[PDB]
Amino acid sequence: SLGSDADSAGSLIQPMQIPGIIMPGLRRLTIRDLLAQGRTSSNALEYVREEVFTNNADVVAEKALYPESDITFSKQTANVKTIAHWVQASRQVMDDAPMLQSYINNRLMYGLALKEEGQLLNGDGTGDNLEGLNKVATAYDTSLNATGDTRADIIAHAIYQVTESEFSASGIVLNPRDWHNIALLKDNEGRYIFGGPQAFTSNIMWGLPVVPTKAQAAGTFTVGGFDMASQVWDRMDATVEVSREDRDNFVKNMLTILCEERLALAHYRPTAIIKGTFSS
Amino acid sequence: MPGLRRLTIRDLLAQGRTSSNALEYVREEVFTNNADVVAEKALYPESDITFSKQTANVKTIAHWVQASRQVMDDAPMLQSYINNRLMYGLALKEEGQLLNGDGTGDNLEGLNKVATAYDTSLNATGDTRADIIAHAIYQVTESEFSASGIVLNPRDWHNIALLKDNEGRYIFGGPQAFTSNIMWGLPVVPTKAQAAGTFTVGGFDMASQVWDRMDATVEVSREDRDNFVKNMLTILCEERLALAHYRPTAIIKGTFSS
Amino acid sequence: SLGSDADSAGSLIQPMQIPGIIMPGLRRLTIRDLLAQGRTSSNALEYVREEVFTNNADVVAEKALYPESDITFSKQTANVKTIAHWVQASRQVMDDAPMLQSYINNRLMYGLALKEEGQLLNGDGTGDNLEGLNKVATAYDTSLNATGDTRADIIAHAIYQVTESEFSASGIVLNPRDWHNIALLKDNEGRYIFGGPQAFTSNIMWGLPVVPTKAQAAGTFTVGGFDMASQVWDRMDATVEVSREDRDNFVKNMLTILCEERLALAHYRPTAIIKGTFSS
Amino acid sequence: SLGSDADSAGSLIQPMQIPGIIMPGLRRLTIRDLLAQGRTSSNALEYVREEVFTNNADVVAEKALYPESDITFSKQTANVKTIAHWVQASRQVMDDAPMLQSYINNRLMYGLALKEEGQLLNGDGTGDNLEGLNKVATAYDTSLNATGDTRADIIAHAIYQVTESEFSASGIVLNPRDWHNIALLKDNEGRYIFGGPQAFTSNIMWGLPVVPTKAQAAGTFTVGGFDMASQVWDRMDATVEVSREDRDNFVKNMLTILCEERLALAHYRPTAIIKGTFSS
Amino acid sequence: SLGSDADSAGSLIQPMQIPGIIMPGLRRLTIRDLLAQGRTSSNALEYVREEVFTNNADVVAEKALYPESDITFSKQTANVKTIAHWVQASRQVMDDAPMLQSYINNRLMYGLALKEEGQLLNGDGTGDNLEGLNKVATAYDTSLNATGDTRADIIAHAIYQVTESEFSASGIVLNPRDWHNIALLKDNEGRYIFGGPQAFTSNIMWGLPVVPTKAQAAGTFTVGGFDMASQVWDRMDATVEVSREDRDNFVKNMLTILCEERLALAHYRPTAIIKGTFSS
Amino acid sequence: SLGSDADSAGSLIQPMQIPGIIMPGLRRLTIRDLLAQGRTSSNALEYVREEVFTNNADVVAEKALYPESDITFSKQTANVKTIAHWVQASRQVMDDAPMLQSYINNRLMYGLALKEEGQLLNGDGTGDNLEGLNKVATAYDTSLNATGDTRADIIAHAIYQVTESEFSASGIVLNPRDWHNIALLKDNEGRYIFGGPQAFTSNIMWGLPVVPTKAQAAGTFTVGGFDMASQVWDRMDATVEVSREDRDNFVKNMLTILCEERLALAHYRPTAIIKGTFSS
Amino acid sequence: GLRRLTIRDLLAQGRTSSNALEYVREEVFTNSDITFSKQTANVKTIAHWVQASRQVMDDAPMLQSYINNRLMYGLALKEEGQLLNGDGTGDNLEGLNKVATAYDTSLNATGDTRADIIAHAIYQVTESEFSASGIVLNPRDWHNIALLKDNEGRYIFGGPQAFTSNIMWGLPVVPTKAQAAGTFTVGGFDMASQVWDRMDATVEVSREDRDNFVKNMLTILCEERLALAHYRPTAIIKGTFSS
Repeated sequence: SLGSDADSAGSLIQPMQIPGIIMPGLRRLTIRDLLAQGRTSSNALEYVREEVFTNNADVVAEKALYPESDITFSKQTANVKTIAHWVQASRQVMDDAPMLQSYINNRLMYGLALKEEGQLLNGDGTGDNLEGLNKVATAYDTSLNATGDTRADIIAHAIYQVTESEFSASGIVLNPRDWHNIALLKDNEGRYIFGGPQAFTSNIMWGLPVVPTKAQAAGTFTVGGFDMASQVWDRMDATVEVSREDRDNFVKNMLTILCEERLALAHYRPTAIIKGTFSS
Repeated sequence: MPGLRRLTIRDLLAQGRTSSNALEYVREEVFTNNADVVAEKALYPESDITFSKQTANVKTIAHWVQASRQVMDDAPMLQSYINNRLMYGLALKEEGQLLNGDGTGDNLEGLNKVATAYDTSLNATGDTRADIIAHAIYQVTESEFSASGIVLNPRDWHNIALLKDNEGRYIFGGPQAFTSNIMWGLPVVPTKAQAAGTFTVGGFDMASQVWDRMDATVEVSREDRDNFVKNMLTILCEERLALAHYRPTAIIKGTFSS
Repeated sequence: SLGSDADSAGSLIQPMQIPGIIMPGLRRLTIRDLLAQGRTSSNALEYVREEVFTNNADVVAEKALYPESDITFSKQTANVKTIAHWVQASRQVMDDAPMLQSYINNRLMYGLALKEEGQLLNGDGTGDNLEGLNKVATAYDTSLNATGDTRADIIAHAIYQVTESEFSASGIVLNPRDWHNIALLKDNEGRYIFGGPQAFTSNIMWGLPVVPTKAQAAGTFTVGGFDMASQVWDRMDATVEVSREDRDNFVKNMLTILCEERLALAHYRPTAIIKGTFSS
Repeated sequence: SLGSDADSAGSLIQPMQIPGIIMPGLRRLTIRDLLAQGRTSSNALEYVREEVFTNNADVVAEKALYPESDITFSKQTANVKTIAHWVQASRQVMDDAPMLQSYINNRLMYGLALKEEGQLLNGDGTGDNLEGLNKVATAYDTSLNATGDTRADIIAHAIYQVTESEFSASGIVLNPRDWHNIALLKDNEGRYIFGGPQAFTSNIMWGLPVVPTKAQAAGTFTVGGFDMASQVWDRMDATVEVSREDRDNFVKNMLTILCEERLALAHYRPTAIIKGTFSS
Repeated sequence: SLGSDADSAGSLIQPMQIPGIIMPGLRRLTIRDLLAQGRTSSNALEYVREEVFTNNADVVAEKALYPESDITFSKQTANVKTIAHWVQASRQVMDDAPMLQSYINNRLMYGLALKEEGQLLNGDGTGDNLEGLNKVATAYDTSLNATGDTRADIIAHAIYQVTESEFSASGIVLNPRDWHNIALLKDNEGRYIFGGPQAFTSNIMWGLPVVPTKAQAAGTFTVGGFDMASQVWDRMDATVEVSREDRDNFVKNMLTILCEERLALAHYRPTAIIKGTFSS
Repeated sequence: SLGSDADSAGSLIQPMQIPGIIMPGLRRLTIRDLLAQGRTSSNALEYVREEVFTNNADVVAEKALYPESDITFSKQTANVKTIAHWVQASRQVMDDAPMLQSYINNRLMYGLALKEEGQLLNGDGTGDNLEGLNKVATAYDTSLNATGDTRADIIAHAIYQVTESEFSASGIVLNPRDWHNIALLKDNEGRYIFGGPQAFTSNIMWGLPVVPTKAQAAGTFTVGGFDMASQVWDRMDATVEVSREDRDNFVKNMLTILCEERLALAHYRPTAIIKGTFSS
Repeated sequence: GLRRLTIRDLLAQGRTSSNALEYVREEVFTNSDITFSKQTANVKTIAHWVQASRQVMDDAPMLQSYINNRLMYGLALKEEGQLLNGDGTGDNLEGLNKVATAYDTSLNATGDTRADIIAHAIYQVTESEFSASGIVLNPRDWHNIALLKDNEGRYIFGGPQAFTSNIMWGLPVVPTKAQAAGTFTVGGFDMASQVWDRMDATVEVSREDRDNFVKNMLTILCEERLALAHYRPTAIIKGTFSS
């Protein structure tokens, strides 16, 4: 009998290829689009912020000596760092896969922009590592915690701590898993606070937009007025340049694709940022 | 005239028509992302990528019945009925594979087979059955994709839409009204195919696609084997399918602890 | 003294007559309106219903033996039964009272059609009786019950068991006293479940029409796809024919009135019908 | 000193007369306005109701005898009773008080019209006394009362009992006090069933009009389709006449004021009326 | 050193005067504006009310003697009382502070009008004291208080008792403090009955306007149809006169100020007014 | 390797200067904008308020002795005080940083105005300190506390205390932290009083606006009709003068900047302002 | 094809467009009330396959003409094989020996022969209020009948000169091989039980049935579906040869 196995027939019917490739899960970048964008052209940035304001204004009695108040200033600096990575491949492949080139670019960008968001959130500040939000951010005041408070109360408590800097909040950042267990909070009767199975609710909390990014650690969180509390300064937009002559690539018939970018983070009002830790 | 109902699964996935023996597609396997911070005049990080040629074969499903040609030609009304029964019966098994496909031999790679295991550590103390399904919807997000639908054993879904709070009220609408087939804004399809006690969730809308080679068609034959001699009639109902799994990470399978 | 007493002049005044006749509560006709209506011209018609479907459809390889599926069919016979009753009356009264017969006629239809429903529901199926729905219907799955269930919870379960026959549930049948009690249901907090204490909810439950007929025995319920499952076949419509000449009627100057009809109940799918008993 | 005391100068001035007599609470006339009103000119009314319909419709056997059904007719009667009363007074006072007569008239009418309701409700039926509703009304079925039922739950049951007779219930009657205690029911939660303290609830219950009248004794209720269950026939509308020459009146120089009214209460369908006692 | 001390030169600058006297709070007069008003010019008022109406109206048999009914009336009086007070001051303060009498005049009118309510409400009725409302008000029916009743639950009962008179209530008067503890009531869950903390509740209860007045003793309350319950008659509006020659005022160069008013309260229908006291 | 460390070549790139200075959190002032304002020209204010009104207007019998009523007036004074502070800086720095001057001026104002608010509330009222709103405010009635009351109940209770002067409360003042916990109040079921987490809660309570200010010490609160309870008087607006010859400034090359303001607070009706403390 | 006598021709021939039909029949007797018995009559089918080589079939067009007729006859032979003897299953039919009335032996006389006993069976046709029609026997038995003589050696039917065909006592005779040796049946068929034809005797060929283009074996099938209706079981009588 004429089957379809390699043994007999079947070596004629070629499987119809599916146009293009299957790109994996693309994390929704948001952190960048949260802070103010800046366009620099130098190596570093120097700014000045009022450090200590010793106010002694008081009720001075008649014909007496007035109070002497003092003020302090500091020069906080923000250095420019660089993020990038390269991937060398065979030119033999590139010539056969036309759309491969334009693809790899769409990847390295995501791959880079990912670590971009990664640093921004938790920058060590150690040497080359940037100084992320969860580094400078003022710690959550444990005093605000009361008897029997849901994880939701804590967040609300945080939003307040922001107001202690006379500045209004802009958004809330959490680990998707944590935010999940929150949307499922139930009252003493049974009903859901946000949900109610028949339909699902949006990512809003106390009028403030919620942003659940996997970049955030499981247990930690952040709240503040990002759209005015800090600014990201771009030196060089994410560019992708290719080289056919890179070192011994000419002799090996290979292209060395590169994707670089120069950034710099600035922390104006650190008092408007809060980093806490969920207890359980 | 016999009527049917909704509750479709084939409609839940991407439907495309083919005309070949199989489908060759490529997917990004292991992406070695090493992008990081780099000191001045230092050597940059090297990253790499991996690909695979995942193939999905075109299998065939069908069945037949041998009846008396006499009863058929004398009462042609029964003809159309029998046909519609097989069409319905086959379609039931169409889902049979899609859900629990052995993946081995001739059985297709069922969703449950390819599905990523449910996270056991998510179930908290004092959770209901709905709380679980909810957890699953999140598991999908771990793939960076929006969940599309939900599939469960009819008996299970039944005892679910009937849950009540401490006050006593019904969660999915009071008895005065009907109980819509939706959860958290997501459609739901209860089928016997799904085993009692198990469940499935994912972004079927674009996580996996079904490829139809030959639509379910029924054709009869007067002549065949015995037939002519035993004045029999062989009715056949066939359908050539092929299932492909693009993003397996976007599908979960678990079990209730009740 | 001249009074209105029968002894005195009270024999002169005649009480004012009131037209028409006070016809007792006319029950609302249902059931028959739920089933499919068909007409015949025979004494009976043998139908066939799908007994056992043996599905065996499975995947197969090339040069493979296709699977065989079997479907068992139960041959059932639908008999045409006859219902009626006669009334012997004085032909003298008929002449003295015009629209009397016009009344008696429209009175027997109700009397007859009453048993019409009385059979279709609780048909004994014993010889001269009809194979009633409850007699045919499959029993309720006592296993579907769960701790804490209410009366409503049960009916809900039934609607599901209908789906097991691969058929859409049509309506619900109950004894008024039961249905009434059901509507007046309360939660663990207090308030009513249907409409409220100010509005009596309509006859709709779980999105399906509810039919309360005294015909349905108390503590018994029936559910299914009536508008598609079983069909009723009419041989002779409800007709009334009278005759002065008959037995000794002509001699006693009597007139016997007759009202009859010929029905036939079909059951294409019992699985799609459930009957259970309310536990108290 | 001169004071307003009688023993002083007080007897000089006179108090300012206040035009108008102080009529007590004019009880809101109801019931009659509810019941279907008619009009006759005789002294009695006769109607006919189907007493007993002996239905025997059943399935028929092969070549056998048929069922014999029978019916009963009763000539229920309703007499025309007379209600009235008279007041006797001095013809002297009448001339010294113009508006007096015009007042008495407006009183006797209300006085008579009051006893009118009084009969329609609790009519002894004792010969002369009219056959009140509560007399003919079908007793409430006790076996309908469930466990843990509110006073409202009962009335709800009552409604149905009318439907058990195949009729349109339309109207509720009870002692104002009872209605009050009812409209103030609270759930195990606390909230008021018929609207919070914000506003007083309307006299609507279960989509049915509510009529709280003092006529109805405490712990007694009535339900039905009064707008069709019974009809009141008027023979003599309430009129007022006076005679100065009546017997003694002339010589005693008096005057007699008369106020008569010939009524007749008909009870077509008693089955459509219910009366019960409250479980206190 | 030349400061503003007393021992220094500070005793030169005179502080800026603030024209206008600081008149304390003014209790919003209400009572008087509630009930109907009018005026007379005599010493008392004699109105006529229907005392007893023996309605013996009943059913009468033919050729029988109709029932005899009788009526009764009683002339009720209403005495005109006087209320006032005087203030004695020196003319030395008057000529030196012109804008004084102009003040006191507009202060005594208030002072008097204040005690005006004091009588209208808790009117003793003994001796020359005016017969207030609470005194004449029909007692409260304690036989209405059920088990587990709220304070507002009681007031509701009162409103009903107005129907006992066959009239409609048009107001509810209570001590502000009591009313406060009422509006702040909550169910067995916590939710406020009169509205969530967001917005304050209006002075409405059971569709009837609420009137909080300090004139009402704490724990006491009143309900009725004032606009048709009782009318106030004025003999002389609030007047203010002064005398320098009053008694020994001349030989003391003092001045006596008077502020009198002649009132008279009449209670037409007392049955439509209820007074009571809270349990706690 | 020609890098940009510092010793290599980093000494060539000058950091991009960030225009302007980062000013800390700017506390939104409120208190001052709550009271009526008006300028003066003296150094003290005198007002006269009716202390005790001994009213005795009672009912008087005919030809009797009228009641004597007395009145009292007090001369309450209000002193003006001065608040300020100075800053000593190098004349060199000034000439090197232009905008500095304009900044300091704009910073001293806020610095001063801060204590302005700080005094108006917690004014010791002792030696030179102004008689702050709290020091004057009538103490809260401990008797207005019901069983199981939340902080939310108390605030409402306070509003009533204001009504004990016949005035309306203009607003509510308290420490932000305290108000925070209040906004997060839950009922016995566990739900939120002001708003579900999905939504945001406004800053109003019982129709009255709420004003949170750090100035208010934690655990304290104030309520009343401020708009006309007290008035602020400005002798001299907040101005800023500068001297280059202050003391030894011409020898040390220093420049002294001063920011002063002459304020005077008056308290008309104290009985319309309440202060209290939470006992949680 | 001149044929002989067909048992099929002995019954009234009608037509139908159904799969069956409910009839009515008599059973018990009394004279003057009678009794009945009512039931249905189902339609079955008859035929037989003929596996032959297409090779020779196309070598002669006029060949299939004969092949066809050879089957048309074999069809009738199998037809009469079940008409007399039928189980009553979905394949078989309700046979005559099932709806027959055994011979009343008491109608015998002393000094009778085989020729007398068959005429005795004719009288039993009278006790059904009907007339006689046909006679059926085994060819071998009938052969003995025609060759019968008396004690002296003389024929009954007469010499060879006197002879028409298959008749006896003015009634037709159909000696079929279907009737067992020593068995016989009689009745008034022309008016007793009749037959209705749904589909006439039509043949339909197939180049497909298991082995066709596998061996060039084209199988021919001569089919026909009819229906036998029984009205009077008393008008039928079956017996045996006692000697």
